[PDB]
Amino acid sequence: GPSRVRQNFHPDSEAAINRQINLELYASYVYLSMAYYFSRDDVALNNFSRYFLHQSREETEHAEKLMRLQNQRGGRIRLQDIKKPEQDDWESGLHAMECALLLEKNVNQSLLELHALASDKGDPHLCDFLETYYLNEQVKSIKELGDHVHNLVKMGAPDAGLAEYLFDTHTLG
Amino acid sequence: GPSRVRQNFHPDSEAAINRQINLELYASYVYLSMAYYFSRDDVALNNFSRYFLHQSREETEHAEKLMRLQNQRGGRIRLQDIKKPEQDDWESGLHAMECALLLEKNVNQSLLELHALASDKGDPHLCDFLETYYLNEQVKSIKELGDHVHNLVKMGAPDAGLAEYLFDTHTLG
Amino acid sequence: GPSRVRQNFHPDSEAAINRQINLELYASYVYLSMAYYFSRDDVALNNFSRYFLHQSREETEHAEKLMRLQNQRGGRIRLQDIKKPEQDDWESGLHAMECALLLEKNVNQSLLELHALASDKGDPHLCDFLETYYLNEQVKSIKELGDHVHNLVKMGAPDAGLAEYLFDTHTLG
Amino acid sequence: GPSRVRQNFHPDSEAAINRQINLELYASYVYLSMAYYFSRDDVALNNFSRYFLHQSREETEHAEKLMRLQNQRGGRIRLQDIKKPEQDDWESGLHAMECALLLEKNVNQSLLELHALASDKGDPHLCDFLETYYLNEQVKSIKELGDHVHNLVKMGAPDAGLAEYLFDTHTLG
Amino acid sequence: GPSRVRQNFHPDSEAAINRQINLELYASYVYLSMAYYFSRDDVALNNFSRYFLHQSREETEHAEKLMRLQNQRGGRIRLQDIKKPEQDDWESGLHAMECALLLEKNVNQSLLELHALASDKGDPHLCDFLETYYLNEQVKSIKELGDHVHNLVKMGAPDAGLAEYLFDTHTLG
Amino acid sequence: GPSRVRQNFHPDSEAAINRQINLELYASYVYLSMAYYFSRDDVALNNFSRYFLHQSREETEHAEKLMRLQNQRGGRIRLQDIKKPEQDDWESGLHAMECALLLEKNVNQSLLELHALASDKGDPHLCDFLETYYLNEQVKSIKELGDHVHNLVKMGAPDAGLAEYLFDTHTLG
Ligand SMILES: [Cl-]
Ligand SMILES: [Cl-]
Ligand SMILES: [Cl-]
Ligand SMILES: [Cl-]
Ligand SMILES: [Cl-]
Ligand SMILES: [Cl-]
Ligand SMILES: [Cl-]
Ligand SMILES: [Cl-]
Ligand SMILES: [Cl-]
Ligand SMILES: [Cl-]
Ligand SMILES: [Cl-]
Ligand SMILES: [Cl-]
Ligand SMILES: [Cl-]
Ligand SMILES: [Cl-]
Ligand SMILES: [Cl-]
Ligand SMILES: [Cl-]
Ligand SMILES: [Cl-]
Ligand SMILES: [Cl-]
Ligand SMILES: [Fe+2]
Ligand SMILES: [Fe+2]
Ligand SMILES: [Fe+2]
Ligand SMILES: [Fe+2]
Ligand SMILES: [Fe+2]
Ligand SMILES: [Fe+2]
Ligand SMILES: [Fe+2]
Ligand SMILES: [Fe+2]
Ligand SMILES: [Fe+2]
Ligand SMILES: [Fe+2]
Ligand SMILES: [Fe+2]
Ligand SMILES: [Fe+2]
Ligand SMILES: [Fe+2]
Ligand SMILES: [Fe+2]
Ligand SMILES: [Fe+2]
Ligand SMILES: [Fe+2]
Ligand SMILES: [Fe+2]
Ligand SMILES: [Fe+2]
Ligand SMILES: [Fe+2]
Ligand SMILES: [Fe+2]
Ligand SMILES: [Fe+2]
Ligand SMILES: [Fe+2]
Ligand SMILES: [Fe+2]
Ligand SMILES: [Fe+2]
Ligand SMILES: [Fe+2]
Ligand SMILES: [Fe+2]
Ligand SMILES: [Fe+2]
Ligand SMILES: [Fe+2]
Ligand SMILES: [Fe+2]
Ligand SMILES: [Fe+2]
Ligand SMILES: [Fe+2]
Ligand SMILES: [Fe+2]
Ligand SMILES: [Fe+2]
Ligand SMILES: [Fe+2]
Ligand SMILES: [Fe+2]
Ligand SMILES: [Fe+2]
Ligand SMILES: [Fe+2]
Ligand SMILES: [Fe+2]
Ligand SMILES: [Fe+2]
Ligand SMILES: [Fe+2]
Ligand SMILES: [Mg+2]
Ligand SMILES: [Mg+2]
Ligand SMILES: [Mg+2]
Ligand SMILES: [Mg+2]
Ligand SMILES: [Mg+2]
Ligand SMILES: [Mg+2]
Ligand SMILES: [Mg+2]
Ligand SMILES: [Mg+2]
Ligand SMILES: [Mg+2]
Ligand SMILES: [Mg+2]
Ligand SMILES: [Mg+2]
Ligand SMILES: [Mg+2]
Repeated sequence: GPSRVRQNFHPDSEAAINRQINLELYASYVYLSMAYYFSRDDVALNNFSRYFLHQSREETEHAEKLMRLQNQRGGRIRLQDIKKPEQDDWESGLHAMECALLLEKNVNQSLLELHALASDKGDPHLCDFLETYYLNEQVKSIKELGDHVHNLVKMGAPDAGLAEYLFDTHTLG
Repeated sequence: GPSRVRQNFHPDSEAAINRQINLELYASYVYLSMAYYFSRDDVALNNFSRYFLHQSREETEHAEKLMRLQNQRGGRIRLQDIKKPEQDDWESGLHAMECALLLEKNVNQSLLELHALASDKGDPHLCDFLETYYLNEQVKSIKELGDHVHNLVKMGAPDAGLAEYLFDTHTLG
Repeated sequence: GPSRVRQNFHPDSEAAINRQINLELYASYVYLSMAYYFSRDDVALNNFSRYFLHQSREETEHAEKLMRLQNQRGGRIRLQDIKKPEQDDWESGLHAMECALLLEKNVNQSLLELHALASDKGDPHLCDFLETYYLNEQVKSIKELGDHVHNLVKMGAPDAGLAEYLFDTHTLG
Repeated sequence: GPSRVRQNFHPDSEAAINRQINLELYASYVYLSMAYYFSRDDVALNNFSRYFLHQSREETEHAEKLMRLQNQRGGRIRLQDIKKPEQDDWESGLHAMECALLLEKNVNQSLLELHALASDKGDPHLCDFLETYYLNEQVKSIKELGDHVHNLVKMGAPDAGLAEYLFDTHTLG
Repeated sequence: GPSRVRQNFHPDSEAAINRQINLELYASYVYLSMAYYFSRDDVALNNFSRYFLHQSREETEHAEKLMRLQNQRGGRIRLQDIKKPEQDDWESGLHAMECALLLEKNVNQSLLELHALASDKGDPHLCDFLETYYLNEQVKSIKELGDHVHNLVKMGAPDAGLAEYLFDTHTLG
Repeated sequence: GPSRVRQNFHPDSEAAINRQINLELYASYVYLSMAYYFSRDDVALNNFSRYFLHQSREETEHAEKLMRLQNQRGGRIRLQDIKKPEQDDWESGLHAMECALLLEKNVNQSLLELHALASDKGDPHLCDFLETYYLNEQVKSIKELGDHVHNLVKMGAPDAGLAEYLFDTHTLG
């Protein structure tokens, strides 16, 4: 007996949404780890910290909107463990930005695969949901991180003593 | 070479704080799961949903304050996987409240063990931190959940058709 | 079957809290008696009256916070008779202040014994409660009464005709 | 040597006023006990709690106005022990309301006896005081408690699971 | 004959409080010296000056609260000479920050010893006072100085010509 | 190599300014000691306390303006120990006022000697500085203390029981 609300919602889509929820919660956790790296006494870049904390909270938002979608369409949320990030020590502001850029591209690829599945299953509601709330958000995020990586590289991060300090106070501040 | 800030901070305390961070993030995840259970089309108790979502966000706050403490004292945050909750289907408003009460008592026991360790290691800063921000918060939470469980039981939840509906709109609304 | 909320709360602590509730209600009654002594036609020191009435209402506050604590921790309030004060006729403003100082020191000693018991029973929540809401309040009260006793003594109370009158209007007014 | 203010004030009236002061303080204590019964984790009817706490504070007001009267007329306040209430466990919202109704009728009977004594002693000031501040207050209180008892009985308290809960939130809230 | 207010206050605690008052006044003097070093014509880092002047005034606050505590508990303040700071010429912004960090750790160690003494003498009021007003303040101060030292080191202070100038205007400004 | 700013500033003036800085810090410490004497439980003259605390803070101001002058003129501040006051127990309000008057006259004599030195060294900037900020301030302070001493003497301090009490509340309040 399916949910009384379910219509045109393929089980494969339901499962792929559960996988995406986990990936968004994972991304939130990565950014939380980065936020607290930058508030270490031996790093102390408070605007890098604030930037990644904000990104962490945005990813939780991305997870919740997918959870809401699952309920709206009559699917059933199935949560899984949230894996720990690949590092606790993120090495530098530049390295954290590079890792965030890679993460965002990986999440983007997942979203594009989800869109292809929704298209294959003739689910225009799901296609529109991804286009409206996810795909452009990802493109903007990737572009912003690319901008930040370029400036940090050009400024001489991480080894040039003034580079991350000045980027912290003038770009992220 | 210890952190330049570290003073009177035992490695066992540092490790126990890392364990507590994981437990608080776990509690956040349990409450997030409960929040979205109550917005299922076949449950649809929107104030139970809002109540647990608020609890979820409070637990993230508890995790972050411990992460901040670790940095302030010169310890190093070590994150671990956040285990999935024990259930996706929380059965009823009463059952969710009972599970939350058990969770809060378990977290409390962990905090009391942490306080005993801090006392044993002569760390009054850590003892005060737990007393100021954690122990009374836990006592208030446990009491509130106890109140809610009692009322739901007396009203005839979960089988009495009006009980969870009326509790949703008059206690949690 | 203990309360569903009870945790780390020793029966000896529960009983000592009941004893403390009675002592706070007793102190409220002593100060109420003093308040109405000072509004006798043959005493007529209206600011001494107001001062002790305020102290009486504060002690009721101290009793209620302990009653709340008992409920929060899952103990059961057990009330006893509130003994009448040792006098109806408090003799003078100076004598009332001296009696209040002795009362406050006695209540303080009780609170210190309660703190020692809570420490012995490894109850940091109860220890913190006493430190946060009781111990400093007592130290401030004892100091204030000491100040008042000194000034009244130096001014020549109770026999110097102007002393209590002027203290009433310039310190307590 | 009587008070310089005393006039037309019989010793029997003075003594009966002292007895009434004790009865009003007793009633305050009964209602304080009831207030904290309703905030137990296994009762948790917060508007019953608030209702009885308010009644407790009103009774203290009734005691103080009699204490003031004693001073105004030149009598001497004589305080006695405040007996503990007959119960700590008040069983149910309905039972507490029934006990409060009985208490109010008993206090009323005492006030009517005091009025009869004042009449016998030709004390119109005391008669007017009781009529102005006590007798109608009692009639209103008894009527209100009667209303509450009737509704709770009709609703099926204490055994009907929704009755006290709904009365708490819709009459007392 | 002890003070009329004194209770549960050991002579060893009284003496240790006098020693702590002197140490706080000493710390105030060190920071005053640093403040005026940075306004020399050949140093001229006005935000380093303002930062240390603020720290100096905070230490006077720490001294006064201990002086107040001594009076509140019935001890007797015993002042001693305030020793001059170890240097008049503080060499650089980085060196001043390093010296301040060492000073704060030394004051912290003193406060931890005072807390251990208060614990040994069963003085929970004094323990709470130190925890409430001193211990967390010290942890925050040490962390802040650690952050500042790290940034100055990374930026290339004191020899890199732009480092202290830019830190002055962007962190301390 | 002198400071790039130094002009018409004799080494003897520089040294005399350092001596004056120490004397102003000493005066601050004397008044701080007096302030806390008057808040003892066995003295308890809160407006004497406030009066001397204000004087203490003014003396710190006098010290800082001389420190600023030293920097402005290109001299080098040389701090010395701040000697403890001659007493901890200041005996009475009258005695404290007499001691403050003597202190102010001594500081005045020092300032007059500094002015004579500045005149001898043809330093009109330093002469003007002392005249503008110090000499009239001292004359006003000495006059005020003289007024206070006279009133306290006439009122019968320290032995007349009402004198210091009434002066506290009507002159210093
Ligand atoms: Cl479907
Ligand atoms: Cl997994
Ligand atoms: Cl489609
Ligand atoms: Cl350590
Ligand atoms: Cl794991
Ligand atoms: Cl400790
Ligand atoms: Cl227990
Ligand atoms: Cl008894
Ligand atoms: Cl403990
Ligand atoms: Cl009469
Ligand atoms: Cl009796
Ligand atoms: Cl009549
Ligand atoms: Cl003692
Ligand atoms: Cl010394
Ligand atoms: Cl202790
Ligand atoms: Cl020169
Ligand atoms: Cl010296
Ligand atoms: Cl000249
Ligand atoms: Fe973003
Ligand atoms: Fe955002
Ligand atoms: Fe995302
Ligand atoms: Fe793993
Ligand atoms: Fe993202
Ligand atoms: Fe984004
Ligand atoms: Fe909560
Ligand atoms: Fe909240
Ligand atoms: Fe928590
Ligand atoms: Fe698992
Ligand atoms: Fe919790
Ligand atoms: Fe403690
Ligand atoms: Fe909570
Ligand atoms: Fe008070
Ligand atoms: Fe108050
Ligand atoms: Fe009290
Ligand atoms: Fe008795
Ligand atoms: Fe008290
Ligand atoms: Fe505390
Ligand atoms: Fe008090
Ligand atoms: Fe009423
Ligand atoms: Fe009312
Ligand atoms: Fe009444
Ligand atoms: Fe009895
Ligand atoms: Fe009544
Ligand atoms: Fe009549
Ligand atoms: Fe009438
Ligand atoms: Fe009433
Ligand atoms: Fe500071
Ligand atoms: Fe500050
Ligand atoms: Fe300090
Ligand atoms: Fe020396
Ligand atoms: Fe400090
Ligand atoms: Fe600080
Ligand atoms: Fe002045
Ligand atoms: Fe001033
Ligand atoms: Fe001066
Ligand atoms: Fe000396
Ligand atoms: Fe002066
Ligand atoms: Fe002055
Ligand atoms: Mg995955
Ligand atoms: Mg931050
Ligand atoms: Mg764990
Ligand atoms: Mg909702
Ligand atoms: Mg007792
Ligand atoms: Mg009055
Ligand atoms: Mg009776
Ligand atoms: Mg309540
Ligand atoms: Mg020392
Ligand atoms: Mg400046
Ligand atoms: Mg000198
Ligand atoms: Mg004061």
